[PDB]
Amino acid sequence: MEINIGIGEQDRAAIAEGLSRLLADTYTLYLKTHNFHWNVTGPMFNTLHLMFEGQYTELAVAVDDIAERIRALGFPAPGTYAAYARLSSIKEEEGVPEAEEMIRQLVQGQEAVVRTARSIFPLLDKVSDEPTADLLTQRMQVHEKTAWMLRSLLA
Amino acid sequence: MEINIGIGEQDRAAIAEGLSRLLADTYTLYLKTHNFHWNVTGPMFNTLHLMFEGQYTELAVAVDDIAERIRALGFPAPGTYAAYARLSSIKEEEGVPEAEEMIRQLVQGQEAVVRTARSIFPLLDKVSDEPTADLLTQRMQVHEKTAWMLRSLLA
Amino acid sequence: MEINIGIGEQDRAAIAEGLSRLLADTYTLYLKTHNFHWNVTGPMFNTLHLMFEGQYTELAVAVDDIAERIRALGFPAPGTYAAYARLSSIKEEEGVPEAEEMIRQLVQGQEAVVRTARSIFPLLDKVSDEPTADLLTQRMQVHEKTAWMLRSLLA
Amino acid sequence: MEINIGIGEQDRAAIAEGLSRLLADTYTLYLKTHNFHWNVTGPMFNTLHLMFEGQYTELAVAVDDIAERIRALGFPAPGTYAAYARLSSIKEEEGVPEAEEMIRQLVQGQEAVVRTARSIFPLLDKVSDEPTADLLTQRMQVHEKTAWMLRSLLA
Amino acid sequence: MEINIGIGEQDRAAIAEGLSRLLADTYTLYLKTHNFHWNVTGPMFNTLHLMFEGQYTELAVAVDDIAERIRALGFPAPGTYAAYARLSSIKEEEGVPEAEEMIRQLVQGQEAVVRTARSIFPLLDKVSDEPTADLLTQRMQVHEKTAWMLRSLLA
Amino acid sequence: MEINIGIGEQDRAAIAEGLSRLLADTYTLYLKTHNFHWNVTGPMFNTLHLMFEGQYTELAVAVDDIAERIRALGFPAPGTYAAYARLSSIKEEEGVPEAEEMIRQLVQGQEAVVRTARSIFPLLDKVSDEPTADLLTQRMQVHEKTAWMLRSLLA
Amino acid sequence: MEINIGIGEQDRAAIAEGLSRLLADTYTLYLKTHNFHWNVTGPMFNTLHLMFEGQYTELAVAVDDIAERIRALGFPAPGTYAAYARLSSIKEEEGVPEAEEMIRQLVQGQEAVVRTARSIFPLLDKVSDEPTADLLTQRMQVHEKTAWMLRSLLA
Amino acid sequence: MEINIGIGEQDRAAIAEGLSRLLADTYTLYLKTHNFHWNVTGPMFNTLHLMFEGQYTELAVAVDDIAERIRALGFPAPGTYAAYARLSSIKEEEGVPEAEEMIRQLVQGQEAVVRTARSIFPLLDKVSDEPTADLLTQRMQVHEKTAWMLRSLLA
Amino acid sequence: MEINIGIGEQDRAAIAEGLSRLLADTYTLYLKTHNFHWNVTGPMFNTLHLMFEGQYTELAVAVDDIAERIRALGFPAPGTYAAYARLSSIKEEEGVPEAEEMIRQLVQGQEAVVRTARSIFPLLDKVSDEPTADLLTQRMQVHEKTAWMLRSLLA
Amino acid sequence: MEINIGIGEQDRAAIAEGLSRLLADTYTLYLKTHNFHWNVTGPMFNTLHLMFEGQYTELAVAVDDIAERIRALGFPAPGTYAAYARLSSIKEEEGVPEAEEMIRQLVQGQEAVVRTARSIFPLLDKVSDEPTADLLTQRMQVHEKTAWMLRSLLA
Amino acid sequence: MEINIGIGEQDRAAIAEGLSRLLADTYTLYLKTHNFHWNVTGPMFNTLHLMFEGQYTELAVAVDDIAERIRALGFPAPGTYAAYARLSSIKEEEGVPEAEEMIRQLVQGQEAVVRTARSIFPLLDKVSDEPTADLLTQRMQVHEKTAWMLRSLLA
Amino acid sequence: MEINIGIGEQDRAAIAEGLSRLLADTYTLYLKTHNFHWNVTGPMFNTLHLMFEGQYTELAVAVDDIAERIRALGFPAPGTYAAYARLSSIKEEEGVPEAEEMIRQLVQGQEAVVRTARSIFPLLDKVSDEPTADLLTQRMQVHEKTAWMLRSLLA
Ligand SMILES: [Fe+2]
Ligand SMILES: [Fe+2]
Ligand SMILES: [Fe+2]
Ligand SMILES: [Fe+2]
Ligand SMILES: [Fe+2]
Ligand SMILES: [Fe+2]
Ligand SMILES: [Fe+2]
Ligand SMILES: [Fe+2]
Ligand SMILES: [Fe+2]
Ligand SMILES: [Fe+2]
Ligand SMILES: [Fe+2]
Ligand SMILES: [Fe+2]
Ligand SMILES: [Fe+2]
Ligand SMILES: [Fe+2]
Ligand SMILES: [Fe+2]
Ligand SMILES: [Fe+2]
Ligand SMILES: [Fe+2]
Ligand SMILES: [Fe+2]
Ligand SMILES: [Fe+2]
Ligand SMILES: [Fe+2]
Ligand SMILES: [Fe+2]
Ligand SMILES: [Fe+2]
Ligand SMILES: [Fe+2]
Ligand SMILES: [Fe+2]
Repeated sequence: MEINIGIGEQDRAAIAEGLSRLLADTYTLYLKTHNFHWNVTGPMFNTLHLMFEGQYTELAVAVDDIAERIRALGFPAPGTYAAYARLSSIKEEEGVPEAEEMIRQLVQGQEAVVRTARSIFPLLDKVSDEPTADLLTQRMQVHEKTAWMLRSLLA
Repeated sequence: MEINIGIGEQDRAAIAEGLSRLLADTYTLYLKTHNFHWNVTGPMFNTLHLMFEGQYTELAVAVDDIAERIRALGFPAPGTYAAYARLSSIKEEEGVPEAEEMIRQLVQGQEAVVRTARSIFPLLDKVSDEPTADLLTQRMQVHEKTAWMLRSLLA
Repeated sequence: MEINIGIGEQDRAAIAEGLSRLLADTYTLYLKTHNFHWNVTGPMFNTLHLMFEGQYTELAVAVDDIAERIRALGFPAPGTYAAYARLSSIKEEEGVPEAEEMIRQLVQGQEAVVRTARSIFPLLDKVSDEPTADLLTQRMQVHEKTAWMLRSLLA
Repeated sequence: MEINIGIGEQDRAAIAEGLSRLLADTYTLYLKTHNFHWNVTGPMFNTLHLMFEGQYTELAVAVDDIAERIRALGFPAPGTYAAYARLSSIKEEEGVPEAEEMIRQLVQGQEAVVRTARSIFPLLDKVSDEPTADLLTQRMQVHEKTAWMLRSLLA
Repeated sequence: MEINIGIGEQDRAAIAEGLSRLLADTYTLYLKTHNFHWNVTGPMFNTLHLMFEGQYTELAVAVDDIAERIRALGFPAPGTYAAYARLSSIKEEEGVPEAEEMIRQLVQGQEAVVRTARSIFPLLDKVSDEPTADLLTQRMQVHEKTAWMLRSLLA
Repeated sequence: MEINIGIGEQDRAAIAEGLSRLLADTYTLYLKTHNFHWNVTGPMFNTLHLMFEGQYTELAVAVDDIAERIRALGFPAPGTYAAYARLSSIKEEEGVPEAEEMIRQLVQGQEAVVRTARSIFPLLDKVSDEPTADLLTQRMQVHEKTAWMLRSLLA
Repeated sequence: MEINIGIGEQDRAAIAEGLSRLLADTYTLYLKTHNFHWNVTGPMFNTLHLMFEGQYTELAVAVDDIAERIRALGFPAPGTYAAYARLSSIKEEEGVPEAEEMIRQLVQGQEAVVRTARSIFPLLDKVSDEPTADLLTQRMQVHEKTAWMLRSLLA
Repeated sequence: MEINIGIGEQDRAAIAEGLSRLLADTYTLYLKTHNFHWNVTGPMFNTLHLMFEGQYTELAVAVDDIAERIRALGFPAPGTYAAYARLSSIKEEEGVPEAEEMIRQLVQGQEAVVRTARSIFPLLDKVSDEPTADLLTQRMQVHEKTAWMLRSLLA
Repeated sequence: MEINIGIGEQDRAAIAEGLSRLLADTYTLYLKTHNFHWNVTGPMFNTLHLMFEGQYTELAVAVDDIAERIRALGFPAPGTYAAYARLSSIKEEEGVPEAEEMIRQLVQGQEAVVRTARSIFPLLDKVSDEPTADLLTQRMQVHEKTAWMLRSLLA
Repeated sequence: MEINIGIGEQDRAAIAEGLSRLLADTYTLYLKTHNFHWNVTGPMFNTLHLMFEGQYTELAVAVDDIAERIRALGFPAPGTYAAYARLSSIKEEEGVPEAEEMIRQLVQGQEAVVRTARSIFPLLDKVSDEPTADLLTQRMQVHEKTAWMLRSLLA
Repeated sequence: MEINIGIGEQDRAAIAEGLSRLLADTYTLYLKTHNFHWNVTGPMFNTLHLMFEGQYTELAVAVDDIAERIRALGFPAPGTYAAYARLSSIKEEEGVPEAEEMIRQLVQGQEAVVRTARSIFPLLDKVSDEPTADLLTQRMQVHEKTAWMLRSLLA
Repeated sequence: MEINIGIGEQDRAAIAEGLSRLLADTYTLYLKTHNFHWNVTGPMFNTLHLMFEGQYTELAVAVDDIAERIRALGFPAPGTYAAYARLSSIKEEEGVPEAEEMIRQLVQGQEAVVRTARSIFPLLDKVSDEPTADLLTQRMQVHEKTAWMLRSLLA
């Protein structure tokens, strides 16, 4: 069926491409958060184990909402290691850093998702894609709150 | 009691008339979805009976939130067959189509409501009615997602 | 597949037409109750806003139960403005009455549905359709209880 | 201790005999629906697996309500394969039919239960046993609704 | 407001008087069951304490339903020691019987309420008050089942 | 089996005597609250119908706690119309007052229970029955708060 | 579609034959337990009515898991009176024994299912079917625990 | 750690200052609503006791959410009597008005919060702080809905 | 309506003034705890953020219980910054202390409420106001427990 | 840091010692009840298995509340076998009594805890430890109620 | 701190390596199932969308459990795209297959995980690691069951 | 009654002897964990207070499951201080260690329970006691997981 929702095929494709970057970033942050949740040690084990669990749990829902916005726009959602490693702007950590370095990396990762989302807005303004604009806003709200919570631990 | 929320009486009346068409479209889609939920038949009965129940259940909430934004703006909310037929841009199915046709009509229904919501955004462009704009957006998200789920069934 | 439930084709169709009128009254009353819920004002707003909410929420379930008794009997359930306006015996209200008058009409509404339900029991005398007799009975109980609670507000 | 509920010993014994048949049909249908729930295959596996799950789950309460009405009437409730195969009128299926045939046998199964319920009302005409009457009524209504939903799959 | 539910004042008043007797019996049984719940002793304390608790909890809702059927019929619901002693046919117990006599007495209690219910049906023959007939049918269901459970303890 | 909880038999029997008055007062107020919940009418019906439901629901628990404290002191708990009419200091209402009068009587009912409770404290202090003293305190808290809400309606 | 789970077809068939016996035994104990739940009488009625309900409720889940392990091994699951009376090794009770004998029959029924499970392990060890061995282990845990609870009543 | 969320320290501090006024208004209205909840009298006591409870409950969540957006922007959140007194624009009531005056003062308090929020948007449009704008918007939607409900009581 | 709960006007008024100080102390501790919840930083952020949230959530309910006991005594509940600044014995904090200092201050705050409540017992014993005495006792228990938990963090 | 809850080191120490006896008694009774829960046999198995489970579950919460009152008083809470064997007045049982002897021992254990509790009120009379006195009273309430339920089984 | 759980360091390392492959396999199947959940289309959309959600939701729990068993054995859990790509034996799917081919791929995926799990048992038997063996068995039970449900759709 | 479950009397007795050591160990660890939950102080108070509560809560269920396996094997379950201090292999701590030492002892406690379980498996393998073997496997899984979480805090 034709898709008649007030955005042309070429603009939908372009929003889908930006959202694909956002998805890869969110999913990469999801796995890293899940990773640090397993692997963190030291006197903050209990608090960071729990904190990270709440974060990756929220991220899993976000991954699903971002992907399904892509589907609503008429495009398949990417979902492989290869696609996400290419599309993602988050630094992957292959070892096991100390707790404070895990915290910093996760702070940076929240800001990376925010940065990716800020890059998509001018496009959304130009085509007046209000639903996608609201989704980006919610993600920034969540990632900027999570950033305050994480960095507060470092003071 | 004087209403002082930063939108003038004339402005609020135009917005209320906009939302009144959204409401009527939403309510008309509600009943059509409820109809098809009762009357669909075929090997897709169980999944369509259920999917349509989820849709009209969500729409019952939406009509109430729309009706009550009208009231917050200071105007009665319409609620009769006569006033919805007048305001509704959706054509009702008086018979019982095949299941594929039901699905096709419900996709068109979602798109009809998205259309009505887009027509109201300029009204707000002047007056700084952020709450109504968010409501229009939330409705576009829901209907654009439901469009995807419905049409995916055709493929 | 043939229907073999101890009721013949001609009878099932007659009972279906009966319930189609009960459906139409229940739904029209549902919409009016939901209407008054939005638009009532005065010192009884909170109590009436809440009472009418409870009422239309119950009626939404009743319409579904009535529609699906129709399908059980082997006939389509009606569900459009035009079909309900034809079949309905409910006094439509297009304006916004004072609170006391909303209560009064809502009382008459309950008694209208009771009346429609009573109009159907003779079709079940010779036929012995106990399920429909129980459905009719339950609606009478609910609508007569609601009539008491509403008219008590006037006294 | 004497049983004094307004029904004579020979009347109760006779209603119990009839409910013993209803129990045996319901239980036989329960087992068969559980059978199909496990063994059905084909593209409708997910919908029928769940649909048959919902039905046998409801029938598990039914068999218990029927048995305990027999105990209320002051007689033992039957509960062995031997007693249920004697009393049952459901055609038992020893193989694994295709999905469409599983559905038809369950449509018949519902109609078989309704038929048994109807054969019991005359016993109650003479004696005024309103509880048992309402039990047959509610069983008739569940099975007739279930039969609508099952046969809607075949069109 | 005129009450217009298909039962005239004179017939409504006769039913109300019948229900007032049923309300008084149910309530006197509620208090007796509550009494025994507190005062029973001996090896069956735990099982009877609990069983009786379940019975009086269900009776507390029944009195409310009966009383409110009387209001629906348009008459006041009795609620004083004086009025219940007058209307009630339950033999009050002023001492503390042994557990087995408590049980036998609560069996008689159940049968007594059934007896009162069985007496009201003729007033309904003439008038066709289907909601009230269903109320009595339910109460007979509950007390007859309860009577099976209670007397089973004595064998 | 002997009771050895730090209170001699005759002191326990005196405490139970007071608690029997408190019980009878609580149950009488329970029934009158239940009565007014059924029978109250006028503009306040919804709010009073509800408020009295919360009150009698609470009192039904209190009745049970008072009765079981009597049991714990080793005495039977009174539970008949005759014992409660004798023990109760609450004047019953055989008619149907206006709503403002219902409120008025229920306010005084709370104070009647507080008065019975206050009379028992000197005995509790004398024999140092801390649990009963705490129970009476809780009832006074509840009844005094309830009086404030009732009488707030009259201003 | 091919089944490739580390167990050859002939070995899976032999596992399915053992589980078909386990299934029939579990379902037979299910019906018997359900029977005794209905029909038991005497001073232990309340405790045995509830204890037997817990058991048959858990057995209903068990028959579903056993059946579906058969399905996962690639064979249809037996589900008729004929198949179960043939595959089952538990003597059914056609009558209504005393409470003490019902308990005894149920202890032995637990041991009967355990005995059938134990006969299957040498096969499971030979072919290394770890999931089925765990399923049998879980059944033995439940049946041996239930045996202890039942026989504890007789002492 | 640096804060890199797309907004420079200077604009963040000014957004923080505007939110501090929003927080002080929200919290002052919270306490006043709590106050009126405790102290309102008259026939509308139940309705407003409950209504004001719902309002201050919601407002307690809102003060948390505003305070934590301030923290996410990198500034401390004010939380003292002195600070909220300096920062709030809401008239404080040192006595106990009549109910109508309580309603009117709370209608104005909604509108004052809405007005403080409208004063903040210019700053956020110039800086594309989408999360804070959504926060301001939700606050407006709630207070404007609350103002409809409250003023509706007066008519 | 007169207040008759066994305590004269003058005594009730002196109790209300004591409870007014208790309320002011509790609300002031409530806001300071909320303040610290928002603004604490350092490696204990997560544990203190959560701990302080549990504390202020509990104090919100205590605020409401203290104020409503004032009302039950027949006096209006104070609730404004002016009243609480006048009545409160708690040292307020206008900056953002280090985590260890926040803890120590919250310990002090617990002890200040205890101190205020201890100051009120002499009056309660002379007049036998048992409910208010139980209230103070519950507050002292809660605050002395919270003090153990807070001060345990310092060790 | 320092403890300023108005009791004074020497008295807190005396009260802690008494609560240490209470804790030891409560915990010894917890284990004994748990022991009888596992080991009881005979016709009362189900009822006492469940009843003893209800009791030890409640005691688990009580040992925690008693221990933490000791901590609130500024002293460590004992918790080893050696300590509890020293502080405890409860008669340890090394075998498996008959059911009736199990009940009798548990009655005696409730009374042992009551007796220990009563020995502590004098340490409090001088000192004004309202929270500890309330804890003793709640424990006495629970154990005296449990004593009634237990000994009711013997009568 | 030393790990003393009855398994030497070298064997723990080797078990951790096998579980790492299981983890990578499980997580790759997680993402693919999640991918097909977003991207599947056609008449089975609703059923497969739901079915795949159930599966990936379960797999998300399994990835956590497998990783935390690796942590209990004393070794870091892998969690990056590069590490899973290296360890995983699952075939990635970079496009959007037809629904029948999605099904067949997920069937194969279940079998691949089962195959990885079977490869680990030999090591588990040399060293008696019961918990890890039980983990492998549970995973095999889940995936073999899922395999049946999936391939049942193809038939 | 004869216990017939495939294990002879001397073997069951030897299993019960091993499970009695396990139980004693589990119970002792339960009390020590509860002890440290009360008495731990320092900046980790909040996180260990909570962590230890989770552990001791789970150990109370384990205590119950191990004891009831002993009962199901036909032997009494030990439950006294004297028997547990004799059967148990865990060092009792009679003081209040520093937090890190509490963690250390709790790690060793988990490993002590594992060690006791390891000593029992050879017997279970010899006689093929599958249920007890699964119970020990679960206990090893829980304690090895807990050992990881505790020692992760030390690092
Ligand atoms: Fe975890
Ligand atoms: Fe999804
Ligand atoms: Fe439905
Ligand atoms: Fe609404
Ligand atoms: Fe609303
Ligand atoms: Fe429906
Ligand atoms: Fe299933
Ligand atoms: Fe049952
Ligand atoms: Fe009780
Ligand atoms: Fe009611
Ligand atoms: Fe009601
Ligand atoms: Fe009770
Ligand atoms: Fe039952
Ligand atoms: Fe199943
Ligand atoms: Fe309140
Ligand atoms: Fe917060
Ligand atoms: Fe937070
Ligand atoms: Fe309140
Ligand atoms: Fe148990
Ligand atoms: Fe605790
Ligand atoms: Fe979805
Ligand atoms: Fe985890
Ligand atoms: Fe605690
Ligand atoms: Fe247990």
